[PDB]
Amino acid sequence: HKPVPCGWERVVKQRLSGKTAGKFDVYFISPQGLKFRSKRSLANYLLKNGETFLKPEDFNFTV
Amino acid sequence: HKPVPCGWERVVKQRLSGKTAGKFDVYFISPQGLKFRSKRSLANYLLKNGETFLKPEDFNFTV
DNA sequence: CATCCGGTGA
DNA sequence: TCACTGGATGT
Ligand SMILES: [Zn+2]
Ligand SMILES: [Zn+2]
Ligand SMILES: [Zn+2]
Repeated sequence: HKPVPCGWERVVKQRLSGKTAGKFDVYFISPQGLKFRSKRSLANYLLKNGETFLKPEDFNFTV
Repeated sequence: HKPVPCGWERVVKQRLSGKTAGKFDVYFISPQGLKFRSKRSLANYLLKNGETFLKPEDFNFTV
């Protein structure tokens, strides 16, 4: 059970078409509206920016 | 030097990143372009299709 | 399978 | 950061 960082938005989406219909994908939206499809891309974002407070583990990409 | 079945392609690949980096995997490509990363999956493919001629043992996944 | 991101095209 | 999916990759 894991809370979502202030200003951020967590989106649970379901795939509609393709061989992968029904599959789920989680992604996050920053307070600035940048969208992250993975914990790695988000983590790289935290590094580029020198975020000290937020940790990659604060973001829950599982459903 | 176990031979590779006609029309099939055998690929020996090395892992570039992560924890088991530098390890080799083998996979096969059918004459139709389906890729099999494991022996079990290829064998299950031979069954679902009733392949009588090819045997799982014709496919060498070791490196 | 969990996790990822490049390909694709509206 | 285009939204959404295919299928590569290492666990
Ligand atoms: Zn808050
Ligand atoms: Zn020989
Ligand atoms: Zn031949």
